[PDB]
Amino acid sequence: IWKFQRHDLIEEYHGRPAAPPPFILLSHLQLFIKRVVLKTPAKRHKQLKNKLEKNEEAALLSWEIYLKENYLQNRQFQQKQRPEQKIED
Amino acid sequence: IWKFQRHDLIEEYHGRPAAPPPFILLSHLQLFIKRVVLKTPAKRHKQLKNKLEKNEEAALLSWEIYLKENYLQNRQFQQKQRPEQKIED
Repeated sequence: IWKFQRHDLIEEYHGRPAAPPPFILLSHLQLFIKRVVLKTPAKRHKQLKNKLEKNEEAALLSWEIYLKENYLQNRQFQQKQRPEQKIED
Repeated sequence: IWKFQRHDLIEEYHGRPAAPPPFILLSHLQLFIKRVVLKTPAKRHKQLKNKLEKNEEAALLSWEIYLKENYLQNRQFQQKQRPEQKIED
């Protein structure tokens, strides 16, 4: 639960500028003077959310399918090593 | 034990009128003036004790036998799935 709760602190504290709370009041206005120039919420997406290039995605997804079939042969072998399967055998 | 003890509080507190203990003294006499008119203890049975109509009882007991044979085939199957039966097999 604390492992699950641990992410909720970091999403608050990452996507937030490094100003101290005496200096966080300036950044409260920094996004308002921006909307005297801007008009649409299209500033930035400082989320985790890592988009990938096309030639790297197939450079990862080919690697992961190869690791899936390596895993699936283990559970298929670990099922055969369970002795209650062998009595059924 | 507390699950078993839990019913003994409710049988006391259900079959008893809703008068507060300043007003429970009136209901102490309400059943006595009744026996200046009545003579036999045949007032009411405010117990759990739900009697059923005849066409609803067969509307329940046909449903329960069907659920019994559904249960009995499970334990007969769960006995066969126990591995110590399979070594006897």
